[PDB]
Amino acid sequence: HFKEYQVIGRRLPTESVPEPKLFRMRIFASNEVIAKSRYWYFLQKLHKVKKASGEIVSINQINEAHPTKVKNFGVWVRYDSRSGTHNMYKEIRDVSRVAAVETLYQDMAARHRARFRSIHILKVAEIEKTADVKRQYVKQFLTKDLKFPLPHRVQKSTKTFSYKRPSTFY
Amino acid sequence: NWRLVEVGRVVLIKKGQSAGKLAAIVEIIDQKKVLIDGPKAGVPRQAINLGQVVLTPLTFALPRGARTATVSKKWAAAAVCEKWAASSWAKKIAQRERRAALTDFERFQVMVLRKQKRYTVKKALAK
Amino acid sequence: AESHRLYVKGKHLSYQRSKRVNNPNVSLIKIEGVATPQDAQFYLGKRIAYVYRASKEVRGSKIRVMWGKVTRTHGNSGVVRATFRNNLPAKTFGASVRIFLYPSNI
Amino acid sequence: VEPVVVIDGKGHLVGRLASVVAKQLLNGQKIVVVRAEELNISGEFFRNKLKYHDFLRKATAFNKTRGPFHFRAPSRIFYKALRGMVSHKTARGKAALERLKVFEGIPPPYDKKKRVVVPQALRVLRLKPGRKYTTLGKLSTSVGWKYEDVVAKLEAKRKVSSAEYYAKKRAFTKKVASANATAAESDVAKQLAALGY
Amino acid sequence: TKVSVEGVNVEKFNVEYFAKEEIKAERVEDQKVVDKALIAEIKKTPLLKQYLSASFSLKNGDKPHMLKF
RNA sequence: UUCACUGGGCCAGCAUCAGUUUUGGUGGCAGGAUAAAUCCAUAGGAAUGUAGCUUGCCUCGGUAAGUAUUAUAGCCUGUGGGAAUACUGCCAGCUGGGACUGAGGACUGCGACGUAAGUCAAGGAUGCUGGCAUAAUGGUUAUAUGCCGCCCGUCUUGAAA
RNA sequence: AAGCUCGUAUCAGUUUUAUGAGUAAGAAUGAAGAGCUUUUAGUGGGCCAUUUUUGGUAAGCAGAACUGGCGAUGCGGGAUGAACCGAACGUAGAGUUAAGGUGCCGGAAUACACGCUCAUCAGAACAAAAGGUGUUAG
RNA sequence: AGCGAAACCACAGCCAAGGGAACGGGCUUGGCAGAAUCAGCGG
RNA sequence: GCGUCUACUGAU
RNA sequence: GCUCCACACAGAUGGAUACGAAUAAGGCGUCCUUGUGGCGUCGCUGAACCAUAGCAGGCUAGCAACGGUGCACUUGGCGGAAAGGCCUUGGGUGCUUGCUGGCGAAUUGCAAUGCGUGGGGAUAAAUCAUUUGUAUACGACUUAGA
Repeated sequence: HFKEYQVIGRRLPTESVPEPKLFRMRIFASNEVIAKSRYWYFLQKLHKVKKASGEIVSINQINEAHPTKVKNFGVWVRYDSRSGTHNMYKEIRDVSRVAAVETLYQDMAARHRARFRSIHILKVAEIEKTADVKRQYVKQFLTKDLKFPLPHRVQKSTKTFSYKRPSTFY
Repeated sequence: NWRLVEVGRVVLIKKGQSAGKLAAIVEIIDQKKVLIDGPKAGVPRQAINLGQVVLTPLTFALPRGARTATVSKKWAAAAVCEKWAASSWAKKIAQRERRAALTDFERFQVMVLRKQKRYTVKKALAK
Repeated sequence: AESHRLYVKGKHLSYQRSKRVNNPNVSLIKIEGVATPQDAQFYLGKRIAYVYRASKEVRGSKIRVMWGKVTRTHGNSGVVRATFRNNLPAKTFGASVRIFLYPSNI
Repeated sequence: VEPVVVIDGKGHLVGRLASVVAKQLLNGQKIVVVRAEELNISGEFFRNKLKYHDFLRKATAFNKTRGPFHFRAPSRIFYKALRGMVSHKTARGKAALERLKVFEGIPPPYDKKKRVVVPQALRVLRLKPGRKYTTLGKLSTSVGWKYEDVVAKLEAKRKVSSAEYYAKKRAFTKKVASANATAAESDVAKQLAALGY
Repeated sequence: TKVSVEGVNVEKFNVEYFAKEEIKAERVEDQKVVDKALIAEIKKTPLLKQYLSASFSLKNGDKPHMLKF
């Protein structure tokens, strides 16, 4: 499962310059090792400090204050494909940031065939008010007292035979 | 005429640790995932996919985004638990559970009672 | 009176094998009602039996019996590995086999 | 558990039904498919018809009759598809295949016997709503099956000669249902209810 | 199902009680005494005598891994 | 010759043992924002605007526009109170089940229990029992079952031919 | 193969450092089986891939520096195979893997979640610059 | 009617595709079709 | 579409 | 096959347990308003229904019963797709665990599951044989004769 880890950067302090630039950033990854690897990869491109000269000080997890509150997360993404890299922006309705980023990755794999290697997370923020959701398919769920059915339900059974031929009513 | 997902809709969990426990929908996240709360049933507040949960034919009033306390208050006021017992769902579940728990002696008593009932029905037929 | 069957009835699918090589020393048996490996855990260690009508009347009764024991679960479909002191002739693929309740542990 | 299993052709998916039946057939279970003329196949009717005339061009060069045979019967064509799902070249495969019988419609005495369906092979449970599908009825006729008319004609008689039986059974069950309803509430009857019966 | 056993002595049925080398009379008397002692306990629960006299057998569709004992 | 005890070899079941291995139940611990949740209180904000009220209207005197921030529902933000719980890791923790091995051969040693006496799962299976001489059991031969298997040696072979 | 003093720092397809446009370690790691004299059978070949190339034309290509497998190399898998992946080998009992797989022939879940596509033969080394009032998202 | 050889013979044959120099005939995937048995397109 | 040692062609 | 003589012996373990038919709809009852109707209700898997008690399932007595059912006849229809089964009508013949009793289970000792042949008497005919041509290189085939 995905997770959020916070990492900082204080590339080894040269003489008379302790704690340089306090390079703080947030990383989304499953385990700590992957989080550190992605942090190093991002640092190697955002600036010119190499991993050999760098040093990880501390890694702390950041959960969600209200993991039971539905939010319309705004997602800014920079990724690359067979063509040159280009920024992208998307909005996802999810309870938690980790779930939102997981669905973002799944959608990117679905439509854009992208993966963790080619996906870079720019920033994630919550939409504080309605009508700010540009994407129509996300604003759709924000209507007053939205109610819809689920026609043609699917079902599974352990037995390989049935004498009823049940209907898909739902 | 179909069961519609909506705030205050009572649902039954089909799989997972909370299987067989009732829950109420708090807010729909998307077509595939919805938020449910079942504090009376003991299932912790968590999101679940519609595939793992089957919608029951009962409903009760509930404001959107209701917290655990408000959800419990509405559950108590609506007495949806009492409605569930009178529904065929609860009767079928209880019948299935009781049969699996019958011991050998109880099973033999069941057979004897069934034989007596069959004899009485046959006597009370073709009169 | 009406029914005397105490043994659980199952089917012998085939020996453990692979794309090319096959191992006749490990038989796979299907048990009615077993849907998942968890249920198959109860049937492990039970005495397996096979019954077939022979031709020669060795001891008056033409029926002959072969014995075996369950060893472990096999696959998510509830299949269970089986072993016999005398390996089956491989001609019983799809035949019916008897699984006794003993030795009981409940 | 059932010594013989009768699978209703109507609503079934030919590809899924054959695959599941093959494994059960190979395990000593006897299966008798019925209503073979109503099997459904996914895809557009023209699409299904396209991959039926393709193999006429490759039957055989030296002698056309010494090669694949163009079979048009709905019962056998379904069996032919199932034939490729089993090791028919081996002795065990031949014996297992003999267990499977396929007939158009429901010939006797299977008419008076119960039939089952395969939930994991129903076309109505796997095909998305609105998608085109092939009924295999006109397809068989379009490739030379001249018995569709007779099948349709005599299927109605079976349904007519069976609807009244269900009505009679339902009328008979009403007396049993009333007897059970009035027989309830007794001391013996209530004991069964407490014990889950 | 558990019937009372404190009312019937079983200390006599030791390992040496069984031996070989046309029915011994003392064994018959002991069996009769045990049966007559246990009949009093059996008579308490209705249908218990018939339940014991009935041979157990499995029915179609039974699931021993699900049956509760 | 009166007797009483006892008896070779085949493989197995049972109870407990040592090694390997597989899969359950359960208890006690340390960390995260001293988990985040959830719950209670507190000061504020909002509508996908709760009730009340106003404005016109048909299917009825209520239907969509307002004031309106809790009212004849509730939501969110920050703060304080308090526990709980997922995850990770630990227990030289407890307790079952499934499968194979029985290998060494009278004490010399390392260890535990016990006041001592002695005992033990402590450098490899102990004990009870089953079945048998028209035996128990085993081998051979011709088919059958599932799979595998291209005909031998050489020679130029990069090798294959 | 036989004999010697040896047992080690003899050394090492390894690595680092005061010090190059390896020197030394009272260095890191590992093998206790290292040298000297006398000679004993067999050996003058290539193929596949790579770091280099001599340059790219539709296309000839020979010459040639380097490292891995075959050569002499089983076995599992790619259903089918020299150029592929794991793995190199005493006969055996017990359990877990790799490649490769889990609808059937085939021993293994028609597992869970996201959407994508109806192909008039979709899907399981080249024409790839364009067209679609085809579709899913920016 | 009766007598009576020789050449040749590891064994030999129902086909489509893959099988690298392609030899497919014994490797794999599919489809065929009768113990025994005259007679040949101008192969 | 018609214009312009595998195999049996007759057999048991 | 009528008959004599004479010899030989691919996997049963309770029940394949019958309406049509959509899957953006479908059954049961109520209720005639008999219409594309109102009402309650069913599914959400067969985890169901029937059946199942008695030495491999006995002997015997009583009550309720007159119901259930194995057995051959019997009034008859349906079933022609591979018809090959359904019953009802009537008694008779057993049981009835629906209920209440008496007789016995041992030693088997702690499990090793516990219909065709080779020889006749009578009937059926087809090749052999002849003939024939309507067939015909040669097989084969088609006509006719106690």
